[PDB]
Amino acid sequence: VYAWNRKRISNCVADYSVLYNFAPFFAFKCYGVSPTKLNDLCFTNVYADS
Amino acid sequence: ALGKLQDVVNHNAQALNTLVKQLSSKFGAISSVLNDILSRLDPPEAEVQ
Amino acid sequence: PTYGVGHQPYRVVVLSFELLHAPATVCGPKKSTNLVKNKCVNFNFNGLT
Repeated sequence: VYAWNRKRISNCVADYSVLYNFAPFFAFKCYGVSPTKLNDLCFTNVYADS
Repeated sequence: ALGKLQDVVNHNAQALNTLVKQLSSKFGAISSVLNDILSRLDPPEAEVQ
Repeated sequence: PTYGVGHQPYRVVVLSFELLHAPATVCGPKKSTNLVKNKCVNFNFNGLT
């Protein structure tokens, strides 16, 4: 957590449906966007912090 | 000389402009565009926005 | 592993985005349609409806 890994995601088409299809994720909480609307939107500045 | 009549015209257009300007105000919401709010959120929180 | 819930290790991944304030490079699986001119249409350009 002190040295959390940041990966930039850019120049790809993302299928979020597979995230739902296989998911042991006990917590899946979104703040600024709907989970089901992610397939219909375009984004930039995508970062994954692990 | 004709300042009074122009003033009336000046007030009316400005009022419409202010009302038009008010469409660009978030008003404490995530976005000022309704289409973005619909395209981005589920109805329980989109209703709030 | 012997501890109960609340102390077990949890992997957290935070996905961070920005909304419409820049040109977009990551998009959904939706297919692009052809362009039509001089007609009233409901368009979707990069998530802007």
